[PDB]
Amino acid sequence: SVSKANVPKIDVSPLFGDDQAAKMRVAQQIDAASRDTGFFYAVNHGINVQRLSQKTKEFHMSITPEEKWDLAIRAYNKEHQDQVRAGYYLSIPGKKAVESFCYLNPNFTPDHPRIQAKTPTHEVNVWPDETKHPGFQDFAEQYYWDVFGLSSALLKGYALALGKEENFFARHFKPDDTLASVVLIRYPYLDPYPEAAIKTAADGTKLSFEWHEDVSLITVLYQSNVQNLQVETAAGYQDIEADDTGYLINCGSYMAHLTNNYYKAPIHRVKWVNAERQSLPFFVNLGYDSVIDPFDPREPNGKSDREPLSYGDYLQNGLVSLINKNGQT
Ligand SMILES: CO[C@@H](C)[C@@H](NC(=O)[C@H](CS)NC(=O)CCC[C@H](N)C(=O)O)C(=O)O
Ligand SMILES: [Fe+3]
Repeated sequence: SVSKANVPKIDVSPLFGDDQAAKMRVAQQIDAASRDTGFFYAVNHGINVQRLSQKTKEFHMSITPEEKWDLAIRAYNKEHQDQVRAGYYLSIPGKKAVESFCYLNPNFTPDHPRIQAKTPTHEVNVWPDETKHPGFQDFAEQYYWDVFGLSSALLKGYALALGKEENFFARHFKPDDTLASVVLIRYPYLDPYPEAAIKTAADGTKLSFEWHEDVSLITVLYQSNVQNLQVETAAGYQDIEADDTGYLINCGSYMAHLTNNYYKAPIHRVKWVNAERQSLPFFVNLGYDSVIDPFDPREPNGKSDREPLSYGDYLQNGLVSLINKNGQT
């Protein structure tokens, strides 16, 4: 009834090493995948995803309602005016099923110059009490760095794929200032599952989250082995198979901008599934003042009629618009 999307499995291990020819062969596969459905699985990525899953499960299943208010973002807790991005996003039983915890760069500390300046989109992370969640903060911060590593390698692949030197994106993706986020999303099993938490697409498909493009350079996603994603193709919406051993990778609308839509931000959506599962994105965001000059890999002189857009500008307005379009998560 719905056809399977072409989502290749790409061994990205050469992107960590020094074999330039092998790196170019990976880059070709990323180009291919980016020009086709816009999705691929990164395999041989080196990340312990089963441990991520386990640690995340321990957290979601032990956090209490009291803790969630204490950690809640501003949209749920008016007292937490600084928490626009980082913290807990509550469920609303009977209305909204999904809940999550988002955290930013661990280097956004109280002394960070961007935190001092109160620059939008920079926040100091909030964490649960260590005795209630032993090891969690340390685990999560280390995870950030492990997926940051993977991400840097991927960005070397995308840069090569676009005819650039391998540090073309990665030079703007830096430990000290990246706006990248981790979200630890819980999609619950509910019996009965409230109809109010289920959206219906124009084509009749039951959804948890409507069609959209990502607010990211690239999105680096772990999920449970429960099929849920669809991508819009010329042949209609197609199902993206689950693979809980790989990371699902796609471009966001910043990459679209930079490449003049050579690498499109694929339009996708999340089907409603009544299952207890995890969706753990890392949104690969650059620095607040990062600007890459837009170019066009299909044009002889490489020139584009797109204007430079700073990442911070892109991100703050992106995140607002996505809430407007698709609802407060
Ligand atoms: C596969 O979809 C994934 C990534 C997940 N969806 C999302 O995470 C959605 C749409 S990409 N993203 C968002 O809602 C943006 C969140 C940004 C975050 N609060 C930040 O401050 O950086 C899900 O709904 O399971
Ligand atoms: Fe998305």
